[PDB]
Amino acid sequence: PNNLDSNVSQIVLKKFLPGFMSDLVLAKTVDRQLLAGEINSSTGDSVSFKRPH
Amino acid sequence: PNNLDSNVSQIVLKKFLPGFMSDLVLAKTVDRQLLAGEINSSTGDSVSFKRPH
Repeated sequence: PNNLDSNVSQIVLKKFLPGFMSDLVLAKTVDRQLLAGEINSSTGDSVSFKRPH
Repeated sequence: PNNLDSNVSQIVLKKFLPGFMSDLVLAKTVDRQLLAGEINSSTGDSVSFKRPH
């Protein structure tokens, strides 16, 4: 009987399978444009808006 | 009593009756691109891919 398996090597191909993933729906729908760029270096770490009368 | 059976011959026409079939839907819809060509004579009897992190 032949024994060949030291002739060859155990190969890990360079490819990845797919992972799982998740949906981002809250981010898209909350308010975006109102707080954009408002907290910056002149502001310190918070800022405020006005409640109605 | 005429005896005519040597006058004619037993014919088998050249046509076949239709036979039963089956369909291949699993081979069509699993993956092929990935594993194609990857087991060859440098490989031995098996090959490995990479789980994502």
